[PDB]
Amino acid sequence: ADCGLRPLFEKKSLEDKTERELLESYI
Amino acid sequence: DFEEIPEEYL
Amino acid sequence: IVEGSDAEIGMSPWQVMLFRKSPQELLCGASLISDRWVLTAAHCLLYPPWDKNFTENDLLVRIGKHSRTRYERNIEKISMLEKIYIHPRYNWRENLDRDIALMKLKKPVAFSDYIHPVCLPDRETAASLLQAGYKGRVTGWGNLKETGQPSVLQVVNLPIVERPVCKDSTRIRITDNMFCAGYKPDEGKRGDACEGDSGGPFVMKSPFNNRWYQMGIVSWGEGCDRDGKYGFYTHVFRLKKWIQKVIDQF
Ligand SMILES: N=C(N)N1CCC[C@@H](CNC(=O)C[C@H](NS(=O)(=O)c2ccc3ccccc3c2)C(=O)N(CC(=O)O)C2CC2)C1
Ligand SMILES: *[C@@H]1O[C@H](CO)[C@@H](O)[C@H](O)[C@H]1NC(C)=O
Ligand code: NA
Ligand code: NA
Repeated sequence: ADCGLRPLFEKKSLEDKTERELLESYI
Repeated sequence: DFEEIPEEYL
Repeated sequence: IVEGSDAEIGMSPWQVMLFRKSPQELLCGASLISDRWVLTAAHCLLYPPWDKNFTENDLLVRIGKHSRTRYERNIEKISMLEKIYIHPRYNWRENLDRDIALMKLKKPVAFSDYIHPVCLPDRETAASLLQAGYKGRVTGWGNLKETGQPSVLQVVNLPIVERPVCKDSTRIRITDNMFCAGYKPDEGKRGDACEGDSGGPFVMKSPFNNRWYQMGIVSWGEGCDRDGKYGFYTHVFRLKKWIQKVIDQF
């Protein structure tokens, strides 16, 4: 419901150090 | 090398 | 995790540690899917060839952790299990087919900055994200090398591998309930789960709604981070109807 939205990252609009690598792979 | 956890759980 | 890096604080707030009561040891990873349900690999609990057959009272779950060995006072929550449910057609004799178990917590855990559930995929999310070359993320406190142990939670990002390449890497019979992941020997990047990471989550972040979904469960592999070998993962979506059946009924 609130699932999969991290309080210290998505909920604050902050990205972790390597999540971009995943996103860049989703072509 | 695990630190002991509170007694109630064991 | 082999060739990973230290996780950031709160990076994987659904990560769960399966911890044996006596002797005190790390058994496996697991994941938090709601306030009272934990998902893991069946073989973490039941594996007769190694005389492994754990019951509810043998184990604790530790949630919100970062350090492997420290008791993270005021941060982690330790829960007891009410009931374990193993897939009725878990195939431990041949190939670890349907390597999935649910664990119901005795009481709901409160969410926090460090404790938050991951989403389970629906058909559409699985269809669009489970594609060769797309990367997912594995986390755990398992060994750093096949033949030591990390101080904090480790993280590695790994691409999903095409099914024929998975099939041709092993003599084990692969099923539709598994997928494999990892770099090929020519790709010049490394990384794998290892002993102690089993039962942990393989997650992906949807670019549509920005949520994290658990697509896999660390299931098996031949050694850790061997060239030409891949990690195998239980296909969570293919087993979702069983998941929903157990949660609805119990
Ligand atoms: N390298 C990765 N990713 N993995 C997963 C985490 C542990 C990592 C290291 N673990 C291992 O190397 C041991 C074994 N590999 S195997 O080749 O012996 C094998 C494989 C498949 C089998 C299938 C059916 C029956 C017997 C099987 C036996 C394995 O992956 N297992 C699951 C586990 O360890 O939790 C053991 C239960 C057999 C390997
Ligand atoms: C595992 O343990 C349970 C509970 O004691 C028992 O009923 C069951 O027969 C065991 N299964 C195997 C395969 O040993
Ligand atoms: Na083969
Ligand atoms: Na490999």
